[PDB]
Amino acid sequence: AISKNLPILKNHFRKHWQERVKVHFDQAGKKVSRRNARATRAAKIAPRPLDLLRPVVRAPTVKYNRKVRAGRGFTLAEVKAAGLTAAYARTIGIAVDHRRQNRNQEIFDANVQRLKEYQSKIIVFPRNGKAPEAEQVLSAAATFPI
Amino acid sequence: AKQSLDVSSDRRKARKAYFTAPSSQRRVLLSAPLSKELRAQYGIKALPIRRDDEVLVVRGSKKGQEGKISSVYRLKFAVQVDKVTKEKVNGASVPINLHPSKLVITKLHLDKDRKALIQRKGGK
Amino acid sequence: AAQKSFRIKQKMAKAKKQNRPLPQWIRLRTNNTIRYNAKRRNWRRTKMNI
Amino acid sequence: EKAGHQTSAESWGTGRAVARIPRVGGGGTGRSGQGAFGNMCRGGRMFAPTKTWRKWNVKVNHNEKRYATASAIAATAVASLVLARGHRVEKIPEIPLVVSTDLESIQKTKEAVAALKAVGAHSDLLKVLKSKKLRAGKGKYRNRRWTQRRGPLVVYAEDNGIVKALRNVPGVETANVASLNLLQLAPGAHLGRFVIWTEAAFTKLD
Amino acid sequence: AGVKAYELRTKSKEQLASQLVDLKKELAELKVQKLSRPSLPKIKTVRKSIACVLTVINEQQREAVRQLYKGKKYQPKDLRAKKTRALRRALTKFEASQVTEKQRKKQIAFPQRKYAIKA
RNA sequence: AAACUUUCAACAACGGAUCUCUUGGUUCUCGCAUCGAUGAAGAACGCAGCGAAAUGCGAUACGUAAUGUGAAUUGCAGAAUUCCGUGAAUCAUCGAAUCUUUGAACGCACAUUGCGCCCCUUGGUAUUCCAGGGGGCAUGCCUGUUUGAGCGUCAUU
RNA sequence: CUAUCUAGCGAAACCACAGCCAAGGGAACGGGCUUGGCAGAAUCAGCGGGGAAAGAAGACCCUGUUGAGCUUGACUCUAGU
RNA sequence: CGUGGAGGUCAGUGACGAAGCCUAGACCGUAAGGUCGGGUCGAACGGCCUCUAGUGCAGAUCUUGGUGGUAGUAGCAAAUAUUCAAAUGAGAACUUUGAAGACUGAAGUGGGGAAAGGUUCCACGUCAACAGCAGUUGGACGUGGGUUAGUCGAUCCUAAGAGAUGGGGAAGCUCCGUUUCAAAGGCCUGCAGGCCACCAUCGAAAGGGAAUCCGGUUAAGAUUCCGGAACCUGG
RNA sequence: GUCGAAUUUGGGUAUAGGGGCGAAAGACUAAUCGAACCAUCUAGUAGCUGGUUCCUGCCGAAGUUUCCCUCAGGAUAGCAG
RNA sequence: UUGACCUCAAAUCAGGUAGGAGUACCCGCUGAACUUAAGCAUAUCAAUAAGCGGAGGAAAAGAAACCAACCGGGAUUGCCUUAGUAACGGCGAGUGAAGCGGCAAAAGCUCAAAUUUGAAAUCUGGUACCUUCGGUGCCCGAGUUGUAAUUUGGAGAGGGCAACUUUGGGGCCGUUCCUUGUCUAUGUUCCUUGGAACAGGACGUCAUAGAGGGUGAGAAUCCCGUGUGGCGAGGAGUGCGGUUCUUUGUAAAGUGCCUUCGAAGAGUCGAGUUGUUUGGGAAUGCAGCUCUAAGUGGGUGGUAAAUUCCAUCUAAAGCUAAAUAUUGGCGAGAGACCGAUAGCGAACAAGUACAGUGAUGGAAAGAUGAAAAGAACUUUGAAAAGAGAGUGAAAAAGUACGUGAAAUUGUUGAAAGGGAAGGGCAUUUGAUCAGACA
Repeated sequence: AISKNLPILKNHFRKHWQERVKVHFDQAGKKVSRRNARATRAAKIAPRPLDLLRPVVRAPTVKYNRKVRAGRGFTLAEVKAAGLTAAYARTIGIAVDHRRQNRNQEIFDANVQRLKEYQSKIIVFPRNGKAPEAEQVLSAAATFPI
Repeated sequence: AKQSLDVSSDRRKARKAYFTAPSSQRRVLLSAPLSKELRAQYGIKALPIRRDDEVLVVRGSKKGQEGKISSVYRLKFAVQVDKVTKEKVNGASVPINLHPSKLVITKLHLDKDRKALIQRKGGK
Repeated sequence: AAQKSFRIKQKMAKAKKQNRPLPQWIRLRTNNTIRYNAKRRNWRRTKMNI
Repeated sequence: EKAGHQTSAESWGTGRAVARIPRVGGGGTGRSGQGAFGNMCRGGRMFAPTKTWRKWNVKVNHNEKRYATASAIAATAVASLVLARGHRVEKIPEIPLVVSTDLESIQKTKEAVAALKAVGAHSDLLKVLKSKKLRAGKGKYRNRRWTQRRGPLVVYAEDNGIVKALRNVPGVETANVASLNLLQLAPGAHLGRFVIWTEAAFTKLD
Repeated sequence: AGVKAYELRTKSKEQLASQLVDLKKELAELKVQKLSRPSLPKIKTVRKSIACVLTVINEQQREAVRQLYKGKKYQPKDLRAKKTRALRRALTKFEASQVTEKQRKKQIAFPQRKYAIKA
């Protein structure tokens, strides 16, 4: 009904909503699950650091044409510019895209710099068994900041 | 104060388990402590109870009395002892039922398995 | 009904055995709660529907 | 969600000389003809049945939360408010109480307890060891049988065995300076706990 | 007590059949005695002895058949593993690991490498 | 004045409120993924020494075997051929078997305890009849095997 | 044969509390209220004036922005043809 | 003010008696209500500062349960009718036996069965409950016993009719049809011979239908048992 | 009233709910029929009827306007806190 | 005549498989109304409930015929926000998304279209043997109306030149994870009460154990257990480690530059119309019918049509874990919940008893005591029973049993009473009662 001077509402509760209501009491339990998942994945991982490299990006439309963002993949162009190939890169902790054609020279340069840095910065075990045998990190979200 | 998540301090589950439990586990729940002498001997304090052991009492109206197990009754969580009998008005002798935790052992109806268990538990 | 299915008669023997009182040795069992049968049947009062 | 609703009861109407709540149909059973769906009926549906989407948890401004902790901490240094709850702080060498950081390295409850009696928390630890009482409500069959008082709070910076040495002594709580739970600092919303600081913690507060 | 299968498993089919026949005879006589007298629970033991005997006999035939179909393609359906229906169908380890040759080459050329990020 | 009516207390009755209890319910979070023609779920019937049910099992019938524990069960009797044993218990565990008649249900039927057919074997003189035992007989689809039809169709006698 | 009295058995409807009347006034017909008449335990069989007696949230009537059945050159559609 | 429950606190009360209940005994409070004393009872409970709510009943022809006046009342009155004596037993209007009278009067209150019922049928014991009184009796209670088939029926045949199959429609559970646009088999003599074919199946304890009667027997069964005499089918 | 035919009846069989049957009454369709029974949607909605639980204190109304398929109801103003 | 082929059949042929159940969640299909609109038909409820099909442990979706128009991003799914917005609508009630951005979780890829043509190199089955989730040989068979190798558009193939780079399958033990089992402290000392001490007091002891439970009443120290550690059993397995053998191999991959090129899914796309659905508006998607394409092309670019540019993808074939869902099933752990007229309908022989032809409906019902020690024996009576006696802490606990309320009823006691009772003020009378001092 209508009553005294009040702003007008639009509350969409005419539709058997009570049957379909999700609450998050598992807000904590799922956090536990996720921490446990990450830790366990890492534990089995053979120290590959739980996230693959992702590239620096020019952040679409106007509201965010300013920002710079972590995208998906590194443009085969920039890969072979660094001096390697997509397939070997994927075996390495790297993430590669075929879309996102490079059109901006500085971003080309930046990503190739990232890749060269990372290549110089990591240590790969032989195809055989014996190695320096470990030390784990779980970043690559952070050690190559954006 | 528990730390193991797999355990529960639920009153209901506890009492439930204790009542529904089988003869196997009741064998342990009817465990009893030992005399000072036997404790000095074997470096151990308590055991599951069995038949034909000797025993003395430390509590209850029948405190101080002694005897041997006539029969275990895991279906009532109790014990039955010679030399321990109520005389009804009809004069019938009837055994009294006892919780072993309120007793003390003086002898052991010993067995291969019993001795093996004894050496098994040590007494850390 | 004097010309009756054997299935029927099977059920007759079943009900005949199911209509009785308790054996009394049960009432002396440890931790009993069963003083009398609660499922008895008498043809005068209530029926089987076969 | 289905309670009081498992029935198929529909009203007999009026003209049968009875109230027009919905009645159970059928026959041959005591429930036949009995009142149904309703808060006032037996076997019915309570008024405004309890829902899970009640608001259970409350968002509080973080600054306000920190404010309260700061007030509690400041109240820790007031012997009147600690006495006022019945913390046993009558003798007290001096307040706020600060102890060497070597206490963080204790592994045994016995050694720690002996230290505690020497500093003079014996009477408070007896306040707990004598306050164990049964609970008066229905909590006893909801896994809350025993009630007792709340004892002192030991504040450490680094744990090197003390928390496990103290997890079994009744009434005593432990905390790290970083965390400092208000629930421990102001139990029952009554201000001034008997807090025992360590030297490292007392330094780290700044 | 009565009889024991570990004593019986050393015997043959014929001795076992005779044993079983004797047990059934005795059981019949015990049924006669059961109405002559109010109660007779010695009959339980011979009842369970029959069960044990039949179990052993069944075992002998079954294991004979098993060693007969030892390492044959089609075993009998009552002798295959029961695991569950959906599994008795589902793929084998072989079929699951079957892989095309292109994918084999890519896996061998570029498998996932062990790497670490410090220096 | 009794009786009778009415009120109040005690005591006793009808009744099962209250209080205390609780091997239950409810709600939340976690963890897992496993029905079935290799015959499920469900049903009916029957099974114990002494049981009606519940529970459990299926003619091996409150269960069999193997494993672990290691001397019970229990209302009564019976056991104990033991109790330093390959060995008690309604124990636990469970990987090997039994698994009535049914049921998707599969020889055909099904208000029927109804009527048939094939193989092997056994009794009666029996290839032919009767009976007993044992094993088998659904449909659709696929892969293939064999036999096959079609002036559909090829080559040659 | 009942009712009636007895042996034994043994319900029900209904029940604000209850049960003598007049007049007044009153929701304009009171068992109660005001003023008067009166007023003695416990009662039995019948009795059918009153208890605006009980039976039934009125079936007539009006309403409801409640319905249903039926009809129809009402509004709107429709299987069909 | 008060109820349930939670945090805190009275190093709170308590089996030398907790809460709970009764108390024309008392006290405080305007009051909501609180306290105390006595009796009963037997295991947990309270005061204070806060929190929280499925939170305080006279009603709703409210719900569940229970008890009352009505009332030892209404009333137990159709079907012609009972009576005497014995035995029994604690006890007999009603049980049994016996004797009298009386009925139904074969279109029966008889005897037999189908449907349906399910052990009620029968024996012994037995009356707490039911038999609207009674109760020594019982279609009750308790425990047991008892239902015998080549010839009776079912089983078979088909009727009205239902209902698979091939097929067709249907998104689909399924619907239609049962001389169906089907490549629908079995009869004799491993095979050569040879002839035929709308070929599901279910559907009647009254229809059609192979054949049995006697006499005897039980507490309760019989064309089923016994004795005897026959018949039919198949081989 | 009828009592030898349009009779009566058992058993089997067919017809199912906006459907069935109907020597036609809107009759019958399991004590249910101007639309069966069971469950569900469904706690359907209801401007209408009834009910709505402890104290004390302080304050203290309206039944009028205007518009409404509006006249047993709402909004708005007014009275009140 | 003989032998093939194509097609279609049969067989209790050899071997296989589908059915049904369950169904909380999932993919679909079909598909309402009450209701709301203060009426009502559109609209809403609702693309819901009911009905039907079919799966899994997660499903489904997913590697762009995308979002966009920025300096552009870059599979999908979910959270936050976008937003109660743009939009829809008797523009009334109402409904109502998507991009961007942040986070979670992460993973890519295969078929077709190509001459193996100096050699079907492919595959099922049968059969002997074997180191058997499989393998060698042989045979039969399928198959060119096309199985293998290559390539999947991010490209890529063919040739030419030029070098460079790298590989594998085993056993072995250990480790990991499950199934699990086992060992892992502390008084039952004295006194009080009590039937029992698990209460009180004193005296102690352990504590990475004071959580919980049982035990004749509130038990850290009586028992289980708790906690912390240890020792094993059986299994899965390849994650990890370590060993130890072969040697793939004259075979596979990758890498450069020149050159020729470079196949790319049709009764589909698209359009019209009809119906429905959508926020989707000259038409969001879907389906029916009618029309029906092209290869510097096609789809889209949220106002229809014509014209010219631009931009972004590349359909009509396909696979893919995790994040996410889950009143079901199984195993756990918890609660400011209910506490026997409550809480699941069911704390118990409850979906039971019982009703109904049937579908369906659907109950009520907990508590002796520490232990039956469940009342021996006597007496009256036919007996039930009573009275005794007797156990028990209590029989005011005697199987109708914890406590045991009220209505209601009996006895006793007190009191009143002329057609009601009850109540306020006041007081007598009666019965009873507290309270003051040394």
